[PDB]
Amino acid sequence: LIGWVPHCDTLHALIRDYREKKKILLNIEHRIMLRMAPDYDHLTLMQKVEVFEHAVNNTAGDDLAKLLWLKSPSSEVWFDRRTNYTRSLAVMSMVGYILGLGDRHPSNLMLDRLSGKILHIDFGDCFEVAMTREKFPEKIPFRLTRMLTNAMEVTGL
Amino acid sequence: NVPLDLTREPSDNLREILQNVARLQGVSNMRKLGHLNNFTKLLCDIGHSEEKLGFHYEDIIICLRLALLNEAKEVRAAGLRALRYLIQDSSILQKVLKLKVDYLIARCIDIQQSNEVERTQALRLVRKMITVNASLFPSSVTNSLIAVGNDGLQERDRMVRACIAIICELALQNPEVVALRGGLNTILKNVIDCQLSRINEALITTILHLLNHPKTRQYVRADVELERILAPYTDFHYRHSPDTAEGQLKEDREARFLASKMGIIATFRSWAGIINLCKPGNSGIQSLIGVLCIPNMEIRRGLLEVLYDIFRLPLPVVTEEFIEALLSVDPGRFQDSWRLSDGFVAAEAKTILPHRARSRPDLMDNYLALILSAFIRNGLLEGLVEVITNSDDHISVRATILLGELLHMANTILPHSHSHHLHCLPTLMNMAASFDIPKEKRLRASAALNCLKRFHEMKKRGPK
Amino acid sequence: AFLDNPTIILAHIRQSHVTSDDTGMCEMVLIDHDV
Amino acid sequence: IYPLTVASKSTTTARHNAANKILKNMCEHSNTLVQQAMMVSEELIRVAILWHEMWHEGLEEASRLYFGERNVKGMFEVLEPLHAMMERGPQTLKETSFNQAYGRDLMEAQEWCRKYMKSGNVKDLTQAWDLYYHVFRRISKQLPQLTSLELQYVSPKLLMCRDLELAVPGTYDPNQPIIRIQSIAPSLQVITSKQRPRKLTLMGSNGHEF
Amino acid sequence: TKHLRVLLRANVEFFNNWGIELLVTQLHDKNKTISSEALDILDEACEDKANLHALIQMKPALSHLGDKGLLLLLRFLSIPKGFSYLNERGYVAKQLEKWHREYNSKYVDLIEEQLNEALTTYRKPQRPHVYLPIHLYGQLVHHKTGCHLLEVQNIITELCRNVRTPDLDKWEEIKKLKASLWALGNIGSSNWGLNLLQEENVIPDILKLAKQCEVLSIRGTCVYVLGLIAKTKQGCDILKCHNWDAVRHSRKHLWPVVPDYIGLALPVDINDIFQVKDIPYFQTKSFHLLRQQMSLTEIMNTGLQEHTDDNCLYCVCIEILGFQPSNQMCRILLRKEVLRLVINLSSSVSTKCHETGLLTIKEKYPQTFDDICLYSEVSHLLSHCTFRLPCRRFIQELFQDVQFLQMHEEAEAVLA
Ligand SMILES: [Zn+2]
Repeated sequence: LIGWVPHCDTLHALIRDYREKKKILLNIEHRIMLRMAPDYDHLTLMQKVEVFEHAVNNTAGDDLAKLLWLKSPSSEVWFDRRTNYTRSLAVMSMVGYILGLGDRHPSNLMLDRLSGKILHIDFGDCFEVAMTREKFPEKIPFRLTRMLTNAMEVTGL
Repeated sequence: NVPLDLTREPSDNLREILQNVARLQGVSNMRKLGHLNNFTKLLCDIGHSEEKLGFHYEDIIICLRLALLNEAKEVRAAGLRALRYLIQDSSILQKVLKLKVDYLIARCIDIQQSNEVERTQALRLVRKMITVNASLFPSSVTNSLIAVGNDGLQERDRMVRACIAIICELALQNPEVVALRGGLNTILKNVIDCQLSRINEALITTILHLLNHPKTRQYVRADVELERILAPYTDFHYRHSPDTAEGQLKEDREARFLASKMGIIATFRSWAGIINLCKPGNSGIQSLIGVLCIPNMEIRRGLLEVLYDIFRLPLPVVTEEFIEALLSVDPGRFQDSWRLSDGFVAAEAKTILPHRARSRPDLMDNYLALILSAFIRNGLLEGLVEVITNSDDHISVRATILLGELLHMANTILPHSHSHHLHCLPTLMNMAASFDIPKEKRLRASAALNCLKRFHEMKKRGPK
Repeated sequence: AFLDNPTIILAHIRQSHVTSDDTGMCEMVLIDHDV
Repeated sequence: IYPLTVASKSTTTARHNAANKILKNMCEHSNTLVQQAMMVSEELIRVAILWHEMWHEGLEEASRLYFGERNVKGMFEVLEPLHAMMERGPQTLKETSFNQAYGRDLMEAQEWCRKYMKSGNVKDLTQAWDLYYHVFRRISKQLPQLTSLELQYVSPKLLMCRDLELAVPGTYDPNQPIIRIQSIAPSLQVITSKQRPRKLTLMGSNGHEF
Repeated sequence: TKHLRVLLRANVEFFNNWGIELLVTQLHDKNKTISSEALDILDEACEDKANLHALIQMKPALSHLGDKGLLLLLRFLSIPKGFSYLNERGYVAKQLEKWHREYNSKYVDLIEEQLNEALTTYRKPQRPHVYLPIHLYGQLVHHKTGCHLLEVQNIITELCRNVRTPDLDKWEEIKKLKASLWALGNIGSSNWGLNLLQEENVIPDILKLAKQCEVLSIRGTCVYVLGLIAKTKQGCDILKCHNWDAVRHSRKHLWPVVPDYIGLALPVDINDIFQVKDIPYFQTKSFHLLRQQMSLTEIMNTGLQEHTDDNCLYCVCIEILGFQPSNQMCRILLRKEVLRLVINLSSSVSTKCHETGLLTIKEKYPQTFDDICLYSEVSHLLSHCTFRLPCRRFIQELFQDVQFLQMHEEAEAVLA
């Protein structure tokens, strides 16, 4: 029996609403990679970088950055929410690193609407389990992508 | 072919039984087909014997065995016809079964090679094996008939309703073999997807017969065989077939509701079904009444139609006002047989003026009294009250009339003792006098009694 | 109802199927000659 | 009261006996509290996974064991608790409905498994899997259709509480006056997912919905 | 003719002196349907004593009609003036013999036919009315003189012993029990018929048979015949002692009021009849392993398991007929592979994989499906197991194009 957190929506559905409103396909970056190389899942390490690097340069990743501003009634509220978001993502990144958290896909990452905080759910894969699995082993301490790092502030991380 | 009919019977026998093997050389199938018909004509003249028809029975079966292995559907069909004329008594049947001929009879049942004339001759022979001795029916033929009936609708088989009618006939003289092969399960599943009234009556009667006599009830399970027909109404998401097209899914639900309704009515009209559906312990009737109180809208409308048909009450018209639904139930409403073209007055006066019988027992009132008492004891009256005060505006009107008819049906047919916990409406009155309960509900019950009040006046006037 | 003995049940089975079958098979396979 | 009920419901005998000893001691000073806990615990676990939910998960795992691991002794033990819960009788309309639609096939398929334990013929086991797979296909076609549940259909004992002295789960501290369960909403919604979680809404003693 | 019923139900003045004589001339019409309708509306008219007295004084000829006419002639015995006219040419003594041998049991068929016509959708070749047909034993007890004859012939002793000792095994001796329950219930529909029926203490026997009877059809018949006993105030008191209630009002007033009776009676508790004793269910009383570690080609780099000399198409003919033994390690490892795929096809878990594995054998080795011994083994397995119909047609059709030369050679020789 898990308690229900109010005023929170998952990151994946948050981006989905913004893209569909702007007549933007959900998986434009994914369609580009398959168009350039249909056998993406079988490419070697060096070839996957070429396809991946090409996709991130042909699409500007700022969906989350603009999303948080159109949902702010004023500019004073917008700045306050951004400060909480930046220093709430940093706390869970370092704490999650020690615990060994993995499988942090967008459906398991939730953002608070009223405070801008970051909430993590589904603590199933812990203690470096996902890194040592034979099926698609992830080799990153935590989730820090171009979409998240482009929304905390203009100067970077 | 030239019918000899001149030489001795053994001499006429020798030819066709030599051109039935033929070593698959030097003989055409057309000659074999015409030679087989010679055997049938010959067997009609000389009676079944081993002293006048040359060889013994066991020798004749051997050569006839190499007639069902042919590649021509016309030859195989004529070969089966010969056996039907040869099997007369149990002595021959046990001789035809020892040679394992049943491995080939069941072969012709399921080949599906545009041979509907060959399959009829195979099924017509099975009906003879049942008649001669039903206690020696092979298990090889039985397993073929179950398969063609169990999964014979998705493949568009046209001899599907002709094989179920053979299982039922066999299930009356030899339930032992049918029960092992799951043949009593097939009949239960067929009535679910068979929406023909006359056929649906016949199938359910066969199973209820097995639950009638005390030495046959051992072949039917307790609370899972017969109560399967109640699944479409008790289960809110019923899937009868694991593989079906999703296009007609909505139409499939309506088809199941109609077919299941004809089975529930068909099991409440037999003495072996009333006592089995109204057992003192957990029973199907308590599940059928208990599901009526759940605030569902698709099930509630379906169950009300079943209740009307069980008591054989006239159905009102769909509406949201009580007056419109009351004028459509009066016994004096116009009918189409009252015109000048049809019976002018004699047809009309039959249903208006009362019968001149005040002492003759009405044997149908006795049946309706027992059914009504069974539902009242289980809690039908309390279930209907919940429906009236907690449903849609067009469902409550259909339930208010049913309550009115049942109360009128019960103050003239039920005895004195059963009428003491009847005409008091404890649940209804308490709701309509309490101010604590939500105001909206209070007047729904109060208006319901007001609407039900006018029902008595319509019965008070009578037909006019 | 009193559909109890097999004498009337067999008559009910082989009459409803013949009369109410759309395909022309039950009238051909349920011939009374085979008894 | 919450951790003890979990321990008292464990399969292990050592945990089951030891947990019950503490519970009966608590019955001395506070007997009505523990009885409400068992009733609430037994009903919430019933609502969480239904009879057709248990069979769908058990059959899928059992099929993998028999055809992927070729283990027979491991397949029977998976389906034994599932078949044991059907002999105690349905306690609700939903369980009664399941026992009617799928009851005959499951009960007969158990018998074909009791003949394989003795005869040892492989055909008996194969004939038993013809009924398990037939039922498994029918259940799989109606799981997506499950989108809402009525308390009267699944568990009538929950909407007839109307008062409880047991606190709302997950909220208890010694320095704050306590909140108790007043009532449970008569309808709960199922979230469409692979696990199909439910949204159960309680009613606090101070008029706050949880 | 159909319009003479509206003149009957409307209480036309003096209908009993000009209407009855107009229904007797209509009785001799040429069309059978017209005459058969004149019998229906005359049976309805007979329920008034003034009308019934009119018919007796007219003495019409109803013998030339069928069973419908016979039943209308049996109502004459209920009137003292009509009994003396019939029991004067020696007629009731002929009916008593003729109502005991032949069609005392046929009265059950008449009862069952109307019920099956009312609500069965049977149609032997809107709420209806099902009225109890006239019974000779039930009309002879209206007066003392008629009741006296039914006692000297001593039929009650024969009927009573048939109820206390029922044999509910044969389907033909059960109908004799129904033929006696329907005859005992008609003798109890009158006060003068209850005097000689309660002296043998038979009502408690029927009540026991109405709650503990193995055949549920008899348990429903006793419900109907107990209603006929409740047609009098004296009969409703007996049923009340045994916890059975009844309706104590006629039908002429459909609005009963607290202070001849219609025949209806129900137990005080309806669950006193629906109890049935439980009866237990009748069911209550290798290469397969090795192949999964290797391949078909690896192994290559008697096989019939359940093949005994009674369930084979060819081997069974060695002794009875006089056949010759069949003739012939590369072919012994293919029989196992063909069979083990058949069993795996009986679960339908992965049908496509098993069908593919069976088509390859018929391609690489098309002569392995050319032995009758394998066909018998496969056919014997197709009976015990359960296969789906599409999978059943896949088998038994792989063997279509075979010669089976061994049978033909031996069959030709033995017959010649
Ligand atoms: Zn052999």
